[PDB]
Amino acid sequence: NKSDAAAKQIKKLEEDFDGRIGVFAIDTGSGNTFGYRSDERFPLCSSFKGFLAAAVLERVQQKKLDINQKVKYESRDLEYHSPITTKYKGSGMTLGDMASAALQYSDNGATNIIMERFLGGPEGMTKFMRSIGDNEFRLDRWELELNTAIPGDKRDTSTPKAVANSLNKLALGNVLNAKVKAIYQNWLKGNTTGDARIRASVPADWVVGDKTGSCGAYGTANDYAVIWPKNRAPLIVSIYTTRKSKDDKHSDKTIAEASRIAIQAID
Ligand SMILES: *[B@@]1([O])OC2=C(C([O])=O)[C]=[C][C]=C2[C][C]1[N]C(=O)[C][C]1[C][C][C]([N][C][C][N])[C][C]1
Repeated sequence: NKSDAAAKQIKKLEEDFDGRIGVFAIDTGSGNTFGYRSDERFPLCSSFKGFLAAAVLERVQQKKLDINQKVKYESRDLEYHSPITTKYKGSGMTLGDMASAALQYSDNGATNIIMERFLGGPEGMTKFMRSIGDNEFRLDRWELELNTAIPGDKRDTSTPKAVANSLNKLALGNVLNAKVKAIYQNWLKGNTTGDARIRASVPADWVVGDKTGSCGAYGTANDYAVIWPKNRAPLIVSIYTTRKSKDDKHSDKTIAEASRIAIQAID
């Protein structure tokens, strides 16, 4: 009835904003979990970029790639929302810097370049996720078409549970070795776009790594995080939202509140 009470709370919250909220949370110290609509499908939006970064680091680890190799794209027509890659179009970027821009700034050019050259496209991204035991994740399209968030569309979706389980494996588990993992954790911690989402649901002095998504259609937006409370094992939180009408705007406050409720549920 802790879990029952939190379910009712998320249900009211999703009704209050005429939308749908999916949650999965884990306390890695007790093993307690909480889920609401945790097996239902929600658009990934840019949230997959967090996993794209992990896939890059795994290639470096397999010695298929060098973290400091220069990636040049001087002639490319860069995607909308390429703030970092545009700045370095002239000089190029290291792969590592390009991967962390994709994560930390949600950079679309970084994303597509990496998928084109190193990861084997949406199909390759999906393969990477299957390789770590994630059978829900699917990436079907490239940026920016993957953000359409059409009601009923299963392209470019996962479930709140699969996302949480995967971030657990990547950030805290053993897919990456201890050196490579440390880099990945530092990339998540440095994320710039999540101040009003999961980070807003915990104390400022806790350490948080996260990746957001904002589709910009159908009120669809999300966030996942690893949270290190002071003197406590880490928490994993995965929050996904959609809303009913195309023109609806996402709700950062709803995401933060759902995180608060999920965190209470496992405590
Ligand atoms: B994406 O899903 O992630 C992303 C975020 C985020 O992660 O929350 C912020 C800014 C851009 C992006 C890129 C990806 N999304 C898009 O390309 C569409 C997005 C949605 C509408 C816009 N909102 C900014 C002010 N309204 C920005 C583009």
